[PDB]
Amino acid sequence: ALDTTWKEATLPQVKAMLQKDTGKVSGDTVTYSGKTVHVVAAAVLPGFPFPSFEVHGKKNPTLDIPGGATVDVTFINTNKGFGHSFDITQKVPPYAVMPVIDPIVAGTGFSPVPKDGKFGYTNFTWHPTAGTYYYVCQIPGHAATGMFGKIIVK
Ligand SMILES: [Cu+]
Repeated sequence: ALDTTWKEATLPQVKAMLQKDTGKVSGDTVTYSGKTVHVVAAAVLPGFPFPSFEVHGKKNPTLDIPGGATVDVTFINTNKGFGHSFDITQKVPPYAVMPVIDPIVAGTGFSPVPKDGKFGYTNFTWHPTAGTYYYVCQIPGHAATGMFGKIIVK
C-alpha cells in the first residue's frame, strides 16, 4: 500500500512545482497554514548535499503542520543515478543502515531514476493525527547518513 504511481516532468515543470510549496520559512522550519496544505519535496536538488531532501529550498527542514489539515505531498526525484523514496514514520532517529520504520503511515516506493531529460514525481494525500513524525528515504544507508527530517503536527 505505498504510492508507486509516477509521472514524468521536464526541468521547467519541476521548477514550477517546487514554487508551489505553501509553507512559510523561519530558520530551518517550514510552517504551513490553512485547511489544505501543499508540501513539495525534492531528493537532492542540484548543489545541495548528498543525501538530503529539500522542501521550500531548505535542507531537511522541520515541517510544522496544523492539526486537522489535509496534507497534499508532491515528491520529485531530481538526483541522477538514484531512486530515492519519501516515507513517513513515527520511528525516531538514529536510523540503521536498513532502517526499521514500520508501520509506514504514508509515503512512496522507490522512485524512477532520472532519464530521457525528465524526472519522476508523484502526489499523495495524508490526514495525520497530532504528534511527531519523520520523513525518511529507504535506500540502504541514506537515512543513516542524514536523509530524513521531522514533522510536528499540532
Ligand atoms: Cu535516498
